[PDB]
Amino acid sequence: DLPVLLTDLKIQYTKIFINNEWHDSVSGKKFPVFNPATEEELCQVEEGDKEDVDKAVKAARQAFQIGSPWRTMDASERGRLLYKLADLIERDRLLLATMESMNGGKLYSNAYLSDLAGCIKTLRYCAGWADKIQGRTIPIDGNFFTYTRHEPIGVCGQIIPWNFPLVMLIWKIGPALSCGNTVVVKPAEQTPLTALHVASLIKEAGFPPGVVNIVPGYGPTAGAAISSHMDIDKVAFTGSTEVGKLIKEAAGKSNLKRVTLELGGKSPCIVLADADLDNAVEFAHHGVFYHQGQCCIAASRIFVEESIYDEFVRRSVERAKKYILGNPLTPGVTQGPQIDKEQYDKILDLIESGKKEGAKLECGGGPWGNKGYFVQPTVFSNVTDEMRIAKEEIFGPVQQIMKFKSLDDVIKRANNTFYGLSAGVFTKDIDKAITISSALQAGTVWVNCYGVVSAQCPFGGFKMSGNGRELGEYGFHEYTEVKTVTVKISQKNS
Amino acid sequence: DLPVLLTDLKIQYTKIFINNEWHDSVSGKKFPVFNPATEEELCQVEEGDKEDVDKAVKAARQAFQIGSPWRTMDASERGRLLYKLADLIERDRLLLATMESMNGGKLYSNAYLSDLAGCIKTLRYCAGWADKIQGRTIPIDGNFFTYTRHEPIGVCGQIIPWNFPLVMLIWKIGPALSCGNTVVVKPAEQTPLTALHVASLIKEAGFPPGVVNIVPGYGPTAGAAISSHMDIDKVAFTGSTEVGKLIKEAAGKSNLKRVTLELGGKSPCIVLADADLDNAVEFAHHGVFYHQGQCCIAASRIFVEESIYDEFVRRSVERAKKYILGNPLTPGVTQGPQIDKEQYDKILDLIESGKKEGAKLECGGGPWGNKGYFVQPTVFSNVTDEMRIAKEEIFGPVQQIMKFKSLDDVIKRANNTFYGLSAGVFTKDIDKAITISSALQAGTVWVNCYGVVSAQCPFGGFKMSGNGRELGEYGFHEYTEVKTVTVKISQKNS
Amino acid sequence: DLPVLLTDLKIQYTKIFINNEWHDSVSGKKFPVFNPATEEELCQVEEGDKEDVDKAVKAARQAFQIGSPWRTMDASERGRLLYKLADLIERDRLLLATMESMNGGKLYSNAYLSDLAGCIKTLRYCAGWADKIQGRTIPIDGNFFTYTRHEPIGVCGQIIPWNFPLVMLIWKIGPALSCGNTVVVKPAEQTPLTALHVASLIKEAGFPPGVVNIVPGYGPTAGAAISSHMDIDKVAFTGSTEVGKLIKEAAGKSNLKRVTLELGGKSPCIVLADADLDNAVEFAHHGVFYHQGQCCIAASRIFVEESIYDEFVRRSVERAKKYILGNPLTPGVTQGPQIDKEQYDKILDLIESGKKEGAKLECGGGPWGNKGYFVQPTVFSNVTDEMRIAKEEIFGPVQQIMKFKSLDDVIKRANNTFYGLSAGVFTKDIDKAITISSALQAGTVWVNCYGVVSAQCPFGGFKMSGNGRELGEYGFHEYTEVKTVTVKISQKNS
Amino acid sequence: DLPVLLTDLKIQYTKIFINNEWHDSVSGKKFPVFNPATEEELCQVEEGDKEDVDKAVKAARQAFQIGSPWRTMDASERGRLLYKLADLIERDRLLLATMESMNGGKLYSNAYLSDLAGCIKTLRYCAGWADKIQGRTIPIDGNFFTYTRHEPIGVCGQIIPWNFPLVMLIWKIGPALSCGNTVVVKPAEQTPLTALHVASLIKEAGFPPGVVNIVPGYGPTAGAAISSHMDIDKVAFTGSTEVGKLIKEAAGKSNLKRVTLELGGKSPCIVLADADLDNAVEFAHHGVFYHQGQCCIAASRIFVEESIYDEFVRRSVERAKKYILGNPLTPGVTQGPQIDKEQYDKILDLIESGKKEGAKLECGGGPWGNKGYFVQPTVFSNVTDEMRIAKEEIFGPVQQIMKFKSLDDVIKRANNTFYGLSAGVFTKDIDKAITISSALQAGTVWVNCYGVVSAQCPFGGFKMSGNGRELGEYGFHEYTEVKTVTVKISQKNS
Ligand SMILES: NC(=O)C1=CN([C@@H]2O[C@H](COP(=O)(O)OP(=O)(O)OC[C@H]3O[C@@H](n4cnc5c(N)ncnc54)[C@H](O)[C@@H]3O)[C@@H](O)[C@H]2O)C=CC1
Repeated sequence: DLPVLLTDLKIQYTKIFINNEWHDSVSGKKFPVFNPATEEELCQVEEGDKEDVDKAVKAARQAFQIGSPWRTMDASERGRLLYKLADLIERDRLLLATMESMNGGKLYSNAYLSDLAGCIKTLRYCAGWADKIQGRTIPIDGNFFTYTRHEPIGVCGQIIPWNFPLVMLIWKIGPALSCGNTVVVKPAEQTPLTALHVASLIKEAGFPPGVVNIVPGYGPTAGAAISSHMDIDKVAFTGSTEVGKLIKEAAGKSNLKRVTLELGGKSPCIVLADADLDNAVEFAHHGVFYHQGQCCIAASRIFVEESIYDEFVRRSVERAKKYILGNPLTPGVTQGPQIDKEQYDKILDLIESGKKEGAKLECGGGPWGNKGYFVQPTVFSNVTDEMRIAKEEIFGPVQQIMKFKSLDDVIKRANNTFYGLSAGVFTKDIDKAITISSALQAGTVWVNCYGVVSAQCPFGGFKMSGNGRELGEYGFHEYTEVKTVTVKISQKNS
Repeated sequence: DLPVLLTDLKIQYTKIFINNEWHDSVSGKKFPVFNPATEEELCQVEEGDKEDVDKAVKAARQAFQIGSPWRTMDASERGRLLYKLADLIERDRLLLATMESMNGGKLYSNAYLSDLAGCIKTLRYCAGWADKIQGRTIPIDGNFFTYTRHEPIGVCGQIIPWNFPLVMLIWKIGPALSCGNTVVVKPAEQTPLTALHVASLIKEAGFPPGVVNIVPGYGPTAGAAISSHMDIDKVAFTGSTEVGKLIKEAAGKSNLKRVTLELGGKSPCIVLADADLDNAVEFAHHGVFYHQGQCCIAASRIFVEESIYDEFVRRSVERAKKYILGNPLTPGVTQGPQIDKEQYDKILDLIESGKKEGAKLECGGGPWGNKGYFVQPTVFSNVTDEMRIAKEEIFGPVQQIMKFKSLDDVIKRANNTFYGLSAGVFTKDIDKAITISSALQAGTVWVNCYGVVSAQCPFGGFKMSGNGRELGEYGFHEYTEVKTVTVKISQKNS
Repeated sequence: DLPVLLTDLKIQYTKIFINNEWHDSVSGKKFPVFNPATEEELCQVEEGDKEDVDKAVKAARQAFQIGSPWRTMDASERGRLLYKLADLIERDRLLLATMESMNGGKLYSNAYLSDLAGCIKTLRYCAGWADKIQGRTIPIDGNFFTYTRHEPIGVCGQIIPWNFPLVMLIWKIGPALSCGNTVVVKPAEQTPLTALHVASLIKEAGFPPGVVNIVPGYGPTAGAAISSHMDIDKVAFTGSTEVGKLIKEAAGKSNLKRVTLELGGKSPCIVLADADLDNAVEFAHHGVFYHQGQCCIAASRIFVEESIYDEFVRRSVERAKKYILGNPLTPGVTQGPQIDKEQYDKILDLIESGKKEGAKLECGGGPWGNKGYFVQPTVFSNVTDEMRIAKEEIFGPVQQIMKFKSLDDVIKRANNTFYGLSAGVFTKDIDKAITISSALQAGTVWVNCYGVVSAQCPFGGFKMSGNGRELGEYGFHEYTEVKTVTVKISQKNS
Repeated sequence: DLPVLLTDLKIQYTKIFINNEWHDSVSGKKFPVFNPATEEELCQVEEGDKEDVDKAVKAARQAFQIGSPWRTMDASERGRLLYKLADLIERDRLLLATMESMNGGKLYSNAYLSDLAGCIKTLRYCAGWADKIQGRTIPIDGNFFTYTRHEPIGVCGQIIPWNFPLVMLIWKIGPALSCGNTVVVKPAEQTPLTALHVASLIKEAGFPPGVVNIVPGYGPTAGAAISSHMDIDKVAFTGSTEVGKLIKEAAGKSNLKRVTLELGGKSPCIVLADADLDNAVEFAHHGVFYHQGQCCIAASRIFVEESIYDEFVRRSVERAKKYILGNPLTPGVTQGPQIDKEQYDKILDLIESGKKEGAKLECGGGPWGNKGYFVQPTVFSNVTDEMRIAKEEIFGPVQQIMKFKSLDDVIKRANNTFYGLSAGVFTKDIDKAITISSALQAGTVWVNCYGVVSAQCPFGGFKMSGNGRELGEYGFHEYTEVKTVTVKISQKNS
């Protein structure tokens, strides 16, 4: 029972954002934006392509020039702007929470309580680091005085998905701006609206023109323009592994720009006999079914000891049947829609393979409703390692429960995947928890919990689930360029 | 592989060490050094007093002068000397292990396998840090370029006890020399010999004269001279809390020199129901009975759940009766003597109080042998909080086993002490281990183990068990002085 | 031309602050507070003694209990309260700036532009660190999992002077509270008012009761109670070296509490031939004459090359004669009064010694006015090393200008002092600047500037000018206690 | 006058190195290795291709398995092996110095004094970090205990050039092995011999089989196999920018392996009026002409103030004419040959363009000798920005001297390049040095020096001169994978 927007929501910002002003698309074309729940068109946004990006890049490069406000400005002041921006987002919390819920098909409660809270907390965390990005002074051999500067890199192209459009945005700009970089953000073609509102707040907060630029458009057009641009120093991507390979490839052909990928995963869970079953069942459920299972950190594969396998499956099903599919703005709705028809069809396709390959359908396993892209909360059991649903990322409300007996084997089964974004370990024994977590090849390992991401902790992936960390102290290292200054002196003294 | 010294050991270095040369005592007086096992006199060492210290200090200050070899020398090279010294100690491992065992009354096996191994590992660890003590460059407000230098402090007075004369020495000089400090070491009046041999190796390794100086003597004479000296920048102490208060007091009256104390403790152990009893019993036993219980980290108070109290007491006693008291140079002797008659009498005094105050004597509880200061391995049970043996540090082979029922209470009972050097937690549950360890007010908390100190981990104490950390990354911070250099510039750029 | 307080200032908070509520003095006695300019009594504040401290300590200890709001509260939230407090101070900026100016005898412009700005910036800096105080995970030898927690120490007694009552307060509480400590602050007997107003803002900001406690009183009474208290874990002092020695001494006799001193200095300046004389003259002037030269970082001794000695003296005098002594609230007044009659008499005493010992009085050199403790801006030249004015800290508007010829000599002359809080180097040559700054034994060395302190840079002193750093990353290390948790595991893997 | 090898050098190790044993090429084919000075064939080495790499990778992966010696082994012990290896290289210093000089066409004195010294120093530096690669413990929001492990990545493919075959090798394996990675090294097709000898020392030092593997072969064959291999986690490259783009591209198509590039540069020098001309001339000369100008950090473009332009050119020429081209093993020879005919022709081609495009040839400008690939030390003056010799990397003994007048302009001219590996600033003014160095877009900036690389300082490049740092504290961050372990607890306490 949360406060809803008193007025009716009325979209305003639907244009390209360069030098803290609203540009039209160079082509003049505009793409539509729909509510995934109602399939209704909300508005049309300016369709950005290369020409638009080239403008944004030249604005960002100009803003990054030596002697510009952004470079000369105090580190403390950069954080002050980030902290003001957080306050502006907190002010327009109902507006954004509503807009995110409509556009992203995201439960309003989650949108208000998780996403908007996450944006504020993270921005404020990032504000803190601004004037705490310190270099080093090295006691080098010889009569020399050596010191390093953790400078900003420069123009950073930043590509975000549709699953958490706001949170994902702050994860990009927050660290980047804190370190003193200028950014060219390309939001998803599905979910540009939320980001564009923030662009207005960035102007209002008083960020120098060109520091933040936002170019809404399609992936192959605008996104490719960023990945291959010759004056972009870094690219930051979050999306399918398929595209991540094109981003890194296009970065190689262009100007060897720096790369941070945050790709999807088939994140496994291991539930040993000695485990709080309710804890494990609830967190594993939340892990895989959060935001219609449209999380990179989805608890896809859930390995369970034989002794407690049947009991786990029993509880996981009854929990999954207590969902009410409908409009995310509607109070009482506990599950929302998929983003678009592409995911909808993909998820249903993998659900069919689960049946065809002969996994036991415990519940769900089909679409819901005439209107909207709604998928029933599905649960598969007796799943094998060589099934499509136990290999490919689903990115929908589908849970796979699998049994094990040997601890050594299940760890190797869990690690047997090109992905490795996260994992979950559920046990009371310390030795087990520490050793298992050390063995698992995951970027973030949760013990007796799941999906616990915060601003302070660094979040990334092993193998083909990422190419860098995004948060915490270590996340800031990848938005800086380390210059080494070695000065000759007459005599050195320790 | 326990090789014993083929030849009979013959002492050589028994003199004051200043400017890498052997001085006599200014007074001319000499104190004796006995074997605690046989009570035989080994030799007489030069008795250092203030005049001797004043010489050592002026040598150290000279060696620390701006432009001296030690200051100009590369950071890498300081580590190279430390690493060479470790190799020299490894060469003379049998010589030192034998000498330590004779002088310190220390089991030869432990002396060879623990102490000598510890000296080498630590020196080599400290060598590594030499050229990795880096400062910072601050992104300060205004048009300024700020940077910090983690310089050495200067002349560091270093006072060591008798329990681990070698290991304690390396813990002082290793970090100190790595950071580029000069040291004036005062070894214990009981155990100077081991340290003096190392002094020869420090010369052989090619340390500049004056960098390391060693002044063997008595505590109130030489030790007080160090604590109150007007040209000593830092003092590093390890001994009784009684004296620690005099060191800090004398530092206040003199020149506000920096202080790091490493005092004794009444370190408790908490053994919950869900614990590997054999693991707990063995580590708790080792904790309290290691080196005749002459460790600062002795498991004095051992709290046990009611359910497993009697069983724990049963196993702790049978383990304690399997000791063979005798000469520590005999390899199948499993327990050695106390250092001197002072400790011997003190330990017996506290054992009497245990009986008088009405604690149950399970085994031991009396002296052993005609010759040597040997105390029987004693075990008390049904011990209360307001007993002398449950409050005062014994520093002898005496174990106190106590029962609890409430987890919240025993934690407060454990913390209810002015000491707080270490603690021990024995449980299988993670939540318990983490929470209990967080609650306990101890410098080092061991989970399902005890007495596990290494070079990499920082070791110190809460409350009146210490005033600083000595090892690891953090231990080096206390042998450095941070200079801040702020340079005015025309224009700043991030 | 600054905004002045529209209303007339009316004091309100004049009582002891414990558990976020206003207590009376246990004795019932009250000490007066005067305006140093007019010698008028402003009000009377409750006089705190031991009984009052013992209350405050028990409130702080209660607030630091395991499970209390302050301990359980998120690190991010501790910073949020600190950031709110900064906003509250920014709101009541005119109120505090006026109150500080009246009570402290501080130029309103400086009070508003420097002090109040400094309080906000520092609090906001300290807010940032709250959730960025990270421990370590050590790759220790053996099958163990080691990690460290940078916990808060606990109850921290904090003693502040009268020169910058607000700024000095924030330098204490800011880092302390950020790390999660509870504080018992004792403000100066001269300048309690400013601190007490902030106490109201600390309540308003919503800090848990007992976290911050303020006990105004006299030094030997309340201050001694803190220094020797048996339940205070740390003491933080800033004042005379005389008392610093009593603080450390009383800490030794009590409970070996941790100590950070920030004492006075005889901070020297070295001005080489190749220097922007106007830059050097202006900064050296500002250095020694800021806030009536009542700074710990006062440019007492100013060494100048022979070639430019006479020219420097000439310009330093004409600058010093352009001061208008009067009420600091009066517009146009460029210099204010000394804090009390004690300093007034001390400063005049040292001015007499300058004449008696035969230093050339260039200007000033006497008192001013019938009312108020005003000293004329004095300048001495042809000053020698063995003069009282070239040794003892004056803490008044008196400048000593001295000549040199050898660079090596003047460095040794500069270092020839028990003090070493700061220094100043004025040259165009890099080699010179770096080498000289490396040679000087000062906590903060300014190059072609002076008195440039910020929140980001760590500020302390060498030798008898301090016992720790207060700001920056390193300043926070001294408000934390490092717990080491070593967990036994079955098998370790890198 | 250095000690030369007493015996005649006789090659032994000329085979593929997998699991610490000598394999033949799967194909059976062998490529020759020539002395660039004499053009004589030294020997034939086994020609590695994919099949050989696939073997090496599977050996490395096996050695990296959880529970293997390399993973379980103590961090301290990994450094001990690295330190032993350094000692073995120091023992075989004359052997390697001679072999490097013969194979690499490298001045014996430089080979012995620089390269072999560099290998030892760096290995020993890297040994130090082994047990000092610490993670963090985050004070995360919520009741959780978060900690990070800086684990090794895994199998690291490492590709080295021919210019400094030994030093470049240690820069790869040293950090990699210290962090606990297994490596598959591919040495240059020109210079495999030196690396293979070290492989014998790696066995002798007692590194577990499979930890280090070396596969000599051609770039497009073996190198491409590494860059596109599906079980290689990281690739580390050092060579032409041309190939760097293929490495990153092949990494995108394969398994999104991590990438660190260390490409060439057109590193500029800026010499202001106020500069020690002899210092500038000597360092700028050394910078561009070191090892026949076959350094990535070559001082290609040398900008000089108008006032001192002619004088600089005058001194730079007379210095360049004092070179004696011949066999690098011959005493008195001051310049050696280029590596192969490819570089030889390329360098001569660019020298022709210098004449054709109308740059003033001051000296040299043509080949030397009938035998060997010797190029005359060439100097161009009156060089413009749009010349081939002022844009393309030459990688030969050719110096370009250019004039400026505006400081602002020359900085933009210096930064106007896709390269940015290093730079050089020569001035006495501090403000100038700091500001200019801050403005320049170079990975390493030298002030009043050039080519001063050490193990402690991190070395890399901006823009298209690199994709990471290789040395110092920061260099180790790129041979680690950060796992985040978040544990749910009942109650959190700070
Ligand atoms: N760095 C500085 O601020 C310098 C201090 N002074 C001032 O000169 C006066 C000399 O009187 P002192 O009693 O020496 O003051 P002090 O030097 O200790 O003054 C600093 C503050 O410490 C506290 N304090 C004073 N005496 C104390 C004691 N015995 N134990 C614990 N805390 C104590 C009081 O709150 C006082 O305002 C003070 O007003 C002092 O502030 C003189 C020279 C330099």
